[PDB]
Amino acid sequence: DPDKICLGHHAVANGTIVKTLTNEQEEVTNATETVESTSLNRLCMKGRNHKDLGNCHPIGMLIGTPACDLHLTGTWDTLIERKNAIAYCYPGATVNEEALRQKIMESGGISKINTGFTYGSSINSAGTTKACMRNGGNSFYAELKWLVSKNKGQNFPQTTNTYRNADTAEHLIMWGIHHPSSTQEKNDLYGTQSLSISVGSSTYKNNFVPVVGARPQVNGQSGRIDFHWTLVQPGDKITFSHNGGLIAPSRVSKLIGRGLGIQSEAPIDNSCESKCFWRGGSINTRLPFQNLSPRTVGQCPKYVNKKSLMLATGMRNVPE
Amino acid sequence: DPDKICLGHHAVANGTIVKTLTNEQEEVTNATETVESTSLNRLCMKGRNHKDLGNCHPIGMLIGTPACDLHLTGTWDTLIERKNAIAYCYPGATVNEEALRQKIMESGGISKINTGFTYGSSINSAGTTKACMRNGGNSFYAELKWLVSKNKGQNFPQTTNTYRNADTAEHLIMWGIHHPSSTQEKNDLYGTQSLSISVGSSTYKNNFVPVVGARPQVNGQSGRIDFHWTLVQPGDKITFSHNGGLIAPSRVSKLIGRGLGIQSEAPIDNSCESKCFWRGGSINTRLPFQNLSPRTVGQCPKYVNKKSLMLATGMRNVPE
Amino acid sequence: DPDKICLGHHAVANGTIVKTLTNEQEEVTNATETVESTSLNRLCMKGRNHKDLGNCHPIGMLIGTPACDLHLTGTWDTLIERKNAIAYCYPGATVNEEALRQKIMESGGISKINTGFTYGSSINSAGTTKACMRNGGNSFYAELKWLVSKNKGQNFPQTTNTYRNADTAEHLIMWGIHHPSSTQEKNDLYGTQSLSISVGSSTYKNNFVPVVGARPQVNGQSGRIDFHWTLVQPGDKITFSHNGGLIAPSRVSKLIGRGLGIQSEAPIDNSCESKCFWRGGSINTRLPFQNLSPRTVGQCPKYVNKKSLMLATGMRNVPE
Amino acid sequence: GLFGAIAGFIENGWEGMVDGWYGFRHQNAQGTGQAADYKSTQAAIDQITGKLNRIIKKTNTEFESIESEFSEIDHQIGNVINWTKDSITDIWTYQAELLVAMENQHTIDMADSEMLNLYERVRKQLRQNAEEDGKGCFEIYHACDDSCMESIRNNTYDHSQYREEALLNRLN
Amino acid sequence: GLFGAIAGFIENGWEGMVDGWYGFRHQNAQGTGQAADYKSTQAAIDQITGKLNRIIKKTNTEFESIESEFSEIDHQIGNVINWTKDSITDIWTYQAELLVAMENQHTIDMADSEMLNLYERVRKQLRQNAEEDGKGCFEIYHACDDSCMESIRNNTYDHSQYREEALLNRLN
Amino acid sequence: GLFGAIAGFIENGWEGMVDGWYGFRHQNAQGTGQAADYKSTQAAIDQITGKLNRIIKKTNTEFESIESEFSEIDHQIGNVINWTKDSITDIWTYQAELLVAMENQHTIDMADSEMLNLYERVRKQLRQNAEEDGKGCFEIYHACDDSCMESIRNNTYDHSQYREEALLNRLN
Ligand SMILES: CC(=O)N[C@@H]1[C@@H](O)[C@H](O[C@@H]2O[C@H](CO[C@]3(C(=O)O)C[C@H](O)[C@@H](NC(C)=O)[C@H]([C@H](O)[C@H](O)CO)O3)[C@H](O)[C@H](O)[C@H]2O)[C@@H](CO)O[C@H]1O
Ligand SMILES: CC(=O)N[C@@H]1[C@@H](O)[C@H](O[C@@H]2O[C@H](CO[C@]3(C(=O)O)C[C@H](O)[C@@H](NC(C)=O)[C@H]([C@H](O)[C@H](O)CO)O3)[C@H](O)[C@H](O)[C@H]2O)[C@@H](CO)O[C@H]1O
Ligand SMILES: *[C@@H]1O[C@H](CO)[C@@H](O[C@@H]2O[C@H](CO)[C@@H](O)[C@H](O)[C@H]2NC(C)=O)[C@H](O)[C@H]1NC(C)=O
Ligand SMILES: CC(=O)N[C@H]1[C@H]([C@H](O)[C@H](O)CO)O[C@@](O)(C(=O)O)C[C@@H]1O
Ligand SMILES: *[C@@H]1O[C@H](CO)[C@@H](O)[C@H](O)[C@H]1NC(C)=O
Ligand SMILES: *[C@@H]1O[C@H](CO)[C@@H](O)[C@H](O)[C@H]1NC(C)=O
Ligand SMILES: [Ca+2]
Ligand SMILES: [Ca+2]
Repeated sequence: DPDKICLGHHAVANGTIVKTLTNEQEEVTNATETVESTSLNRLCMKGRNHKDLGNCHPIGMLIGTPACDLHLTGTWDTLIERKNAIAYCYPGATVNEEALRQKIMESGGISKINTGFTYGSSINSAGTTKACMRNGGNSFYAELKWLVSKNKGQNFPQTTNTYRNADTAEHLIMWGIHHPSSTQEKNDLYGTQSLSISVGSSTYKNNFVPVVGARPQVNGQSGRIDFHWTLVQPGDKITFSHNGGLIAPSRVSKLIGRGLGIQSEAPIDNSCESKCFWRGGSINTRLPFQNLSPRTVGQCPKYVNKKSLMLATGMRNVPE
Repeated sequence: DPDKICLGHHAVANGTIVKTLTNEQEEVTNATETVESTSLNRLCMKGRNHKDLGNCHPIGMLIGTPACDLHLTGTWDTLIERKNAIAYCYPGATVNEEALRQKIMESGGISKINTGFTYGSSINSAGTTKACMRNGGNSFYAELKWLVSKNKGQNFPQTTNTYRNADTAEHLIMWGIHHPSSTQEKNDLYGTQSLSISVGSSTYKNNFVPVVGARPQVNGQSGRIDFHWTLVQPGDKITFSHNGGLIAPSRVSKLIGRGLGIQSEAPIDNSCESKCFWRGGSINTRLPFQNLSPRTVGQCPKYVNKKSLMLATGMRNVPE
Repeated sequence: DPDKICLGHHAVANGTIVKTLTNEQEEVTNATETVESTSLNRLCMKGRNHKDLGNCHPIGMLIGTPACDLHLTGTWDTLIERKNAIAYCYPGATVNEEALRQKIMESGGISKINTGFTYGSSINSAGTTKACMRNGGNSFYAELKWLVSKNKGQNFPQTTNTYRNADTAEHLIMWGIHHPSSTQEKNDLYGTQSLSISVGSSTYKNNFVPVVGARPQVNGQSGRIDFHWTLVQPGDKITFSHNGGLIAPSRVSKLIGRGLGIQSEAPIDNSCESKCFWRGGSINTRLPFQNLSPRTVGQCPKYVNKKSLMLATGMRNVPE
Repeated sequence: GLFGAIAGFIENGWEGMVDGWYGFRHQNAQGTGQAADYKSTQAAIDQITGKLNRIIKKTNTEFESIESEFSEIDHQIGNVINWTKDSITDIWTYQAELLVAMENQHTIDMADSEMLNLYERVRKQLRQNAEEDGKGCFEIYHACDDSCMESIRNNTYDHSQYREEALLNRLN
Repeated sequence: GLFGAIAGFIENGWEGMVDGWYGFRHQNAQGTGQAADYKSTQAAIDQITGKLNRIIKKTNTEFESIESEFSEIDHQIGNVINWTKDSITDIWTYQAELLVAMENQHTIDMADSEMLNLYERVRKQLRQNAEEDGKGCFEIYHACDDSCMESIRNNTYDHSQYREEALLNRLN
Repeated sequence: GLFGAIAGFIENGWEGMVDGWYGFRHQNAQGTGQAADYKSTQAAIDQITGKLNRIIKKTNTEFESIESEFSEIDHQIGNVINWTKDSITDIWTYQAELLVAMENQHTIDMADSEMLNLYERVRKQLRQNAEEDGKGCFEIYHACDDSCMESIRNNTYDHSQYREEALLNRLN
């Protein structure tokens, strides 16, 4: 008999489950994901003045390893290190290796400055090795010189070299100490005298004694060249007192500004953009969370221990 | 025809915008700020037994630099360190410098205890320098003695000094190792012999060899005095075996209780109170957040990356 | 005159106070605690292949202190260290002590491998001490050898010993350096010549100088034996060049898998299970928070600065 | 409260009602009665169970020792650890205080809502045969025996049966 | 739910209604009809858009590497880093689980509220000319043609024009 | 909003009403009047006070310096500290943005609820002696003088006194 006007709301055949404060299994009309599971196995480098070191290890660009010849200077906002990158052609280690690497990867370029260092007639500065090949023939680190006596067996002269920082910014100086494989080898290069290398600045001081002893061969060399480094403040000088066994710097390095340091194995794509990176590649999502890796760099979604978190975008689904 | 009664709510002409879960631009009748933007460029030190070190560096109070003569002892609940504060008149560094400074700034006072150390007639304990001037004339660190041979060039005697902690609380002992600028300088002060400084307690053990090598002048001195320190437990002894190059302690230090350590450039105001401080001054807000600095000390509002967060204190404003 | 049907809700005489967004003192019908205050002063070790070191310090199981004889090898998923545990019978310290201890407590077992080292007829390798008593008589660390010549005071020969890792996993090698109390005792063991210990592998290299100096007695000995350690990679050798003062390993150690490291004073109970532990014992709660200690290990409720947080499990209580 | 039912137009709760959270009391010629509502009681309890399931939980993350109980840690790294742990504890203390306060506000208002929803379900059943007391009761303008009252509780009461009687009694 | 409209006195939703979230079905002499309500639909969608704008976002904070991928870190600082990262991840996992749960509860209850507010707007329009069905329908006690029904949907229905007819039909 | 009262069926607020948050306007033969409701105003203010007490607070945790202002820190520990501080700040920024957004949503909806609860209290008082306007007003179907209006505001109005007059005026 009486006319009816009814009120109601939509529904859908295929509803979605979401979690609420009170219910683990709540069916709603629509939902969207908040946690990214998908990765891109590429380094999205569009709008980035990037530098792919490839075979070159970051420490290598300061000492000038053959592998790092293309990467001795320049400016970048992003620097990419690869797996099993070569730092030392001739076998050796760097004191505070990790501290130095982290410092380079933080940087946004490298400038080189000539030390000016000159040597007497008795000193040969062009000492090379078969471990560091360049242009097919024997060579050495491009930013250092191997100092040896010209006359086999002759005692190395007590020389003193001093670098002054004329610049307004701090400069990174690296040097090496050669450790001979035998007593005979030591005597032919630096003479019969006991060796002492003293380094001195306003902020740094240290003595180095070349250790001489038989050891297993690495890259066909029983000898070791261990690297050391320090910062030289503006207007300050650093003095090297040595009687043989010092690997002296031809050039010092200056790190310029700030940049993003990426350790990854993924290929470069200059077509896509990204602000978030990890070992496995890039993360381009607008989503607020991700479950790919807790090790990420740049502006990144926060890592969560969740496969999925579904955010309701519609009312309860109540079907007929 | 009919009498009516209408129900309603207040409104205001000039409403305030706030953010809700669903709306970025929501107008309400009133709101209050939750993020503090305003700073006081002063150190509010009312109800605080404070100590302004000024020119004196905290490490300087332990070794007794000229600048720290007023600050060699005392009690405080708050300790204020300034920029370019002087620790070392004679050039040098302290091993675990930052660890020691943090320890002093945590403390609420320093007491001094005489070590009692005596030396032979062949040792001169009154060795001074032009780098540490006091009362117009050459002098040294007030809590240490520079030990040198009385007859120039003569070998320094193999002396042994032992400090025992008679107290019920741990004592902080500091000593220095002199590093000469040349072989000539070394021989005149400590003699031709090879130098060894051995330090030994129940909980600490170390050998020190004076490094001798040419280096730049700092405060007109090519020589370096590097400081070392350790804690000596109650009832325990620490023994110095040295044949020259040791800078021996006249007094040891005892850190008393707990205090708040502030690094700031801001002037002191004894009229206002505060529990939160930073480089730029104090923060007196009742508000739960602040965007002045992430580097703060005391009971502090949490740092947020937000200019403003307005908290609604009234209903939606719907005006006429 | 007209019949009535009334609607209503339950209540209780004794209600519970809870905090809401708007009210500090809100009475509700029921509530449950979310913060655990109760502790169990026992280590719940049911379903755990545990190892209680008791008197034995974890470093002691690598060098084989008398106290650690039962604990020289084995496998575990949980390892328990106690207070004042004996690391060394003979007075001394380990370089990177804390790094090594943390590494052992992380492990889930230790295997031992013979170094195989043999010595000439002129050397006696059965040299013992009174500091390390075993079977009623004088003895030494079970995994190291102290050997001396038949002539006391004779100069120690410049010997070279090499351990090779035949295994497919990395091995942890420990050795000790003796530091005599006086010049007399430095001469009697290793002779008048200056003592130098060189260690060399592909990945490790270091020189050590025996320090000789007077120091307090610990366990009735002024002499010190400091332990040093390094990892030896599979297929690699480690070479010890020494002229006396080196305490050589009979066996090297191999850490197996992963385990939970607990530092506690509490007794063991094998009847109860737990995944959360602290100094004072275990925490078996289903609750999400705890206020017992911020230092906990395992899968743990999060530490909060709250006596109690009551979670309403019922409506407002409105009594009659 | 948000919905006005509990600590609102209903003046107080019933200590007498021990077999449910929400329910009915009736008076008619034949005498008095009390009965709990199951559907609305179970709705409230199920929602609170759900909260307890989500909140009474720890993470399955395995944490190792970084501080030593029985030895000195380096003073610098010790201060870093202390600053980090105190910062994490301040966050968890805040999250815990906020979680429980927010959930308590919701639990209270949810329970209020279930009371109101029952009252509205009954109001609409009785249609023109009853009037609102103002205190959570309905004055029914007809003879409603215990079988009639049971029909209201069981949502089977047909208004059309008593409409003519009720409208006469109401208009008077 | 909180407001009782959806999964409440309205027994189920309409798969038929694809042009809006909320709307009307009517039956009169003239036959049947269906129409979506725009104002109430857009109110719900606008509120959900607002949530997505706030939640689908990352911080603009630049983070650097502190662990090395291709080399061993000091074991002590490595353990400190591992403890910190695991603690931060536990917090963010908790915040993410709580954010979405809390927002889901609100979205559902907000949508329920919009349904109820439409039903109340119509109830007050019809005044004494209609009675509540109990299932979200209004029995109208007069001839309501397609022009009359459209006036109810468009909030232009004047009760005074049909009042005399309606009150007679209701009192019978 | 959630409860439909404010920015809902009540078209706008009253800038005129400065002595309270919620209140009444009446019109009768005797003229016009305005009065604030204390109980409902104080209920809203008390709930907002409670929020400010909980939110306007800092932790009583004492923090020490871990970065030096006036000297270089070890590069490795410096990077760890920087990463930790940035991570903690991202959390606190998120919590602060969420706290205030969530509390603002609640404050608005709470104030809406107090308006609705006052309207429902009055509706139930007037019983059958009045009808809902639709815009938050009640058309009273009897002579209601200033003493009668004051009785409605003071929750002392007895419906039975005016019932017979009112039901006659309503039915006509
Ligand atoms: C120029 C001349 O013939 N004689 C004096 C010079 O010594 C001096 O020039 C500087 O001398 C420096 C060393 O001087 C001291 C010092 O630090 O002040 C003098 C101290 O008495 C001596 N003290 C002790 C306990 O040994 C101290 C110490 O040997 C060194 O600091 C150790 O490193 O040396 C230094 O050689 C400079 O190179 C030189 O400029 C001038 C300066 O006024 O005065 C002359 O009287
Ligand atoms: C008094 C005397 O001249 N000789 C005997 C003393 O040795 C002994 O007094 C104690 O001597 C201790 C050091 O002696 C040893 C030891 O630890 O027992 C002797 C060991 O042969 C020697 N072993 C090895 C492998 O090197 C060992 C070792 O060199 C040192 O421990 C290194 O520091 O030293 C110690 O100094 C005590 O403080 C001292 O009292 C007495 C009483 O037993 O008997 C004397 O005949
Ligand atoms: C810090 O955490 C990571 C993972 O929890 C540890 O790295 C792993 O070590 C094991 C055994 O060497 C490897 O099999 C895994 O593949 C590693 N996983 C990752 C993701 O790196 C690391 O050792 C921990 N660091 C410390 C010092 O405990
Ligand atoms: C400057 C110099 O002398 N270089 C020579 C070195 C060194 O003499 C010592 O061997 C130290 O390694 O030896 C080589 O065999 C080598 O390493 O490749 C040949 C090389 O020409
Ligand atoms: C830490 O951050 C501050 C501010 O961004 C910067 O000045 C400093 O160089 C950083 N420290 C390191 C070691 O990266
Ligand atoms: C409330 O208003 C009435 C109506 O005039 C007045 O007479 C009475 O005194 C007031 N009631 C109370 C309890 O104050
Ligand atoms: Ca501290
Ligand atoms: Ca940095």
